Amino acid sequence: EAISMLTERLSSIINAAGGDIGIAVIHVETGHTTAIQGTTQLPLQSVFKLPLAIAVLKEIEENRLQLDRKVRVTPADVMWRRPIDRTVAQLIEVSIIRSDNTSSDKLLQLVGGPAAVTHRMRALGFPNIEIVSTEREFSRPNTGSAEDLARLLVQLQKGELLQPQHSALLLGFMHRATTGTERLRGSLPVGTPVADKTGTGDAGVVTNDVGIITLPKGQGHLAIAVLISGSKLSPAAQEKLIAEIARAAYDAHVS
Repeated sequence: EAISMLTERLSSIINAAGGDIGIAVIHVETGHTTAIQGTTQLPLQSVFKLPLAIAVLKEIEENRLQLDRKVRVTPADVMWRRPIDRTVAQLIEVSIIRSDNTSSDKLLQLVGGPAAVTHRMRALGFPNIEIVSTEREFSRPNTGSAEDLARLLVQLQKGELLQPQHSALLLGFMHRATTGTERLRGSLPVGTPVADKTGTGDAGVVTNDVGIITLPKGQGHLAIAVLISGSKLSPAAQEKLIAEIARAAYDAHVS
């Protein structure tokens, strides 16, 4: 009866927030899905670096690239004040953890640009994630639906999306995410494992967080995507909306 009424409870949390809000909550093991505007494609900001990382790792899994390939980064590509070498793995690491824009654009460069990332998402079963711009170009947003992003995270958590070492590598990066620790984690009980990737537009124009919540005991995992676009609320109140949405989803699925 909790997973039952989660939708009504979530819709009351975001009431009067304005803007466009997409929510998707999927219990990984059973597939139980709760969504509000779950198929509306909304601006991703740095959340797009998660599809990017999967696109890069699929290049490696399809014998067109390797994890330890050295890549040269220069100040002309703008940590990056000297011409430095970084492995492909190190580029994914900094792109996921610090949302680093120089490394992300080099990774986009490696896989063939935004259209190639979009094609890979389609090939993997996520036709509602549209990558159209680099970070320099956006400096027409990259958009994605909450359900597509949540379903991607389900497959990542299940071991279906990537090889096991790449899945552990990417989730490890997402565990160490340093930019949105008061979003999905903000209202969860102490000791709840969370892997996530955030996205933030300047002055509260976009507040996003997507990730995987580990439930206690053997009650499973939650894939959760919250995309907030153009809300009237303060940045802090938008982050609190994500934290409370995440806690409501947790409570509904836990005993």
